[PDB]
Amino acid sequence: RVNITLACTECGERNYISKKNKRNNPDRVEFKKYCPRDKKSTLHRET
Amino acid sequence: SKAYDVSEAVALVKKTNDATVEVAFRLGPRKNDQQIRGAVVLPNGTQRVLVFAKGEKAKEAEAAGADFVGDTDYINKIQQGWFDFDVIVATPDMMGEVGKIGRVLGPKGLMPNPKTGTVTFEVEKAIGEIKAGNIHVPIGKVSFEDEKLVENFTTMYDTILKAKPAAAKGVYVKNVAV
Amino acid sequence: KPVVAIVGRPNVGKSTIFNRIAGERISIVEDTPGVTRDRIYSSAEWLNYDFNLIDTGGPFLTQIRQQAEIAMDEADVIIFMVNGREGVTSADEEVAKILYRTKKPVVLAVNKLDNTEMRANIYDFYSLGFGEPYPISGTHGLGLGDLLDACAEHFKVIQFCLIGRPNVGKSSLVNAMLGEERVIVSNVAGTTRDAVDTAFTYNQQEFVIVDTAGMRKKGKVYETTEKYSVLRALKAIDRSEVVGVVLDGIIEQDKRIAGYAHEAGKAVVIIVNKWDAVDKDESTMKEFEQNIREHFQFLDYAPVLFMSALTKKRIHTLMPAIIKASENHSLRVQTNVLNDVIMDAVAMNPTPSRLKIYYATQVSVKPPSFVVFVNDPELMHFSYERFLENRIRDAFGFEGTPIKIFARARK
RNA sequence: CUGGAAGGUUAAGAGGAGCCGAAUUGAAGCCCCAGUAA
RNA sequence: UGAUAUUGAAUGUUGGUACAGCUUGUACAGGAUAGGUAGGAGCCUUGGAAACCGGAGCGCCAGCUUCGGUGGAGGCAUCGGU
RNA sequence: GGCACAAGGGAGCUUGACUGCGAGACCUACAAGUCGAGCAGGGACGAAAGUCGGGCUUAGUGAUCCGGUGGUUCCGCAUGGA
Ligand SMILES: Nc1nc2c(ncn2[C@@H]2O[C@H](COP(=O)(O)OP(=O)(O)NP(=O)(O)O)[C@@H](O)[C@H]2O)c(=O)[nH]1
Ligand SMILES: Nc1nc2c(ncn2[C@@H]2O[C@H](COP(=O)(O)OP(=O)(O)NP(=O)(O)O)[C@@H](O)[C@H]2O)c(=O)[nH]1
Repeated sequence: RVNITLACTECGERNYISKKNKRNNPDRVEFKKYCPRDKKSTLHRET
Repeated sequence: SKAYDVSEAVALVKKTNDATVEVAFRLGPRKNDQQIRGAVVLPNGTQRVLVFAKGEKAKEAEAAGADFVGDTDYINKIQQGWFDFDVIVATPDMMGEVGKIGRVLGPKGLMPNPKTGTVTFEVEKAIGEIKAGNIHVPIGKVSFEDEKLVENFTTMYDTILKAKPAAAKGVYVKNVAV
Repeated sequence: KPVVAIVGRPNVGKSTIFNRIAGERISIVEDTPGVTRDRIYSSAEWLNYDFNLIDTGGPFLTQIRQQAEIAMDEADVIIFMVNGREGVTSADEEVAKILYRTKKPVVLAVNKLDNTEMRANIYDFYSLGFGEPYPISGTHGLGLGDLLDACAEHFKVIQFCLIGRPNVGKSSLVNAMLGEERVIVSNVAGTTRDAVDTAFTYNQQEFVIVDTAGMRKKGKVYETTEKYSVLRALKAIDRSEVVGVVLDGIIEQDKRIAGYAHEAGKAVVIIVNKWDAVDKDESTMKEFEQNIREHFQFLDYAPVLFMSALTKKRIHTLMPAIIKASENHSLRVQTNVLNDVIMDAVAMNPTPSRLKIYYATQVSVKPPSFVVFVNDPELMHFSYERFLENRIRDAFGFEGTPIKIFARARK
């Protein structure tokens, strides 16, 4: 398992930091939650 | 061998011909931080300026003198064709979108960039004023009189010097070639 | 595996990016002159993809630039960094000239944009005629996702170190070993800046050699955090188990340099260089052999080796010497046999108010280490501890490696 | 330890064809010379 | 243990600076196959301007840059865009 | 310490596994340190109200003087900027 940071798409900054397994999920996942700066929930992707 | 004067060279570039009198000026990269590149409206002074106005700014762009504005996107008409004419300016909203299209403006010298005062909200005032460390500047014609190029070179030199670059230390002047 | 390389001009966040990709070995300062001076390797991870990374540099400038060209060709894709705050400079096109004739894929990057408002001003960067620029930031992890994908699109054991003081020939030593031009050699002191990795195979056995650019006196290090490079040497020592020491054919700092290695519980080997420089005739080696023995006595297990980099003599013997030190540093013994001899030592020296010996056993095998079960932990004498040390180092080899000894109480 | 290059090896390889390895290059070390015995 | 002032005079050996003058960048075009700044406001002329034959630098070892008398008021044609 | 009403399974995507914020237990030496009331902003199969997680405490050494890099409607020593 490794540590991962999530990046905002609309606003464009790191908001959430977490962990995932390389083998089970070898690809980049689309997580959807709140971006506080935008005052509105936006899609997130990891870098 | 002799460095002529400004009052002699304007009357003499009459005799170096309807041609255009232009000025080279060697600047004094190390100093790229305080480089000297720019544009200013001219005193003693045909272009075809096409604009990329967005929203309400097209409504004041069609009365100032511009030839073609657009249907809010004609870069697809720019793709596979597009004999560009004179000057491309834009507005600070669609500049990023036009820019993400590629170097159809890179090696052609018309890419909108707000360092030059050409990408702004005042498109009506922008149409009306445009119509190795070196700057080129067209100050005028052969057929202008002797008192026109003196103010033209004076205005351009005061613009250069008004802009006394930071790191002013060391000589700023190297050469004027009229 | 795929190889990636980054090139550019002084002050473009390259070493910085490379570190942000993985690790912090790359040295980072703020000034024009201080840049990574040579190639360095590493490993990366981006999805199933797992390519590496080659870092380059911007007095002597021809060599490093040439080294960069070496990287240029043997690479798979090209990373071309450039600054965003100050637009386009002369050096940008200067390097662009060779990039144009470089029949390799190119991915451009723009740094120094760490805020949304600064994300603009990319249209100007359309001169190269290359593809789409993708902004990145060093202080923050911005815009890296687009860059990596841009790269992934075209994308399809022991270790020993050598140390010394600056201006001795340590860089010349290595390159010659591989027989390959790998690191820069100059006649000025402290030419190398930071540690460089080098992996190679010898006799069906792979090895990893490392440089540490030499070290000056500890009061002599007053520079723009050039200790920041000195620490990299320290980390390198921790990374590998075997250290070779290189002296030129004696100064007390060389003893001080050997100070860190001995306490580190890492095998250490003595090497000399430039033997051609001095007189070389009958029985010459003895003078140095006892001088180093007389000077260096807190270490004894270190074998003495002789080589001269320039004429390349006896260099073959160096490698094997390293292998022998290895298992010695990783060796356990049967506890029965060890305790079998502990008494003989005490029989011959029945003068330890008196200490008593009951048991001793090997615990730490990573570095030869053991523990003795005695009656009074205070009653001992360091000379007696030095006595039991030699006896054991004479019963078996344990040569070329240090030994740590512990004395627990009866409990 | 000392020269003088001859006798080849070139050494892990650097390279690789067919199928793990062709050819082809490749320092030392082996006197392959004795003097030397420290 | 290296710099610098005492420390001065002439030889040659060179250097480094600047100042002129001359010459240099062959490339995937364009009579070949050349670095950052205008599409002309042609030259008649001249080791050949067609062919024509020296000279380096050379060569990108291709094929050029001009010093350039035969043909020569003929010639490429400012002129266009592998 | 659970008896399925907390170890099956379409959708509900999905680590609100969040941004604001707070009454009591502690140890009650306190600092500190910990664990769980109560609420605007849509942010959910959601429809009746259920959401700050992997259902015993067991961690990423101390998360810090760890800032040197960065947004500043805050100051700026006579007035502008730095
Ligand atoms: N403001 C800002 N500064 C940055 C950013 N990235 C790097 N820097 C600064 O730029 C400095 C130069 O980077 P560094 O990696 O040291 O460059 P280098 O080692 O000389 N290699 P190279 O010059 O080729 O990039 C860094 O020390 C850092 O202070 C960034 O995104 N923003
Ligand atoms: N005569 C002789 N010179 C040598 C020998 N080995 C190296 N040299 C020379 O001594 C100098 C030292 O070069 P270098 O390898 O950079 O030594 P270093 O500075 O200690 N290594 P680093 O650059 O990493 O600090 C070079 O001029 C090199 O040619 C040798 O065995 N004999």
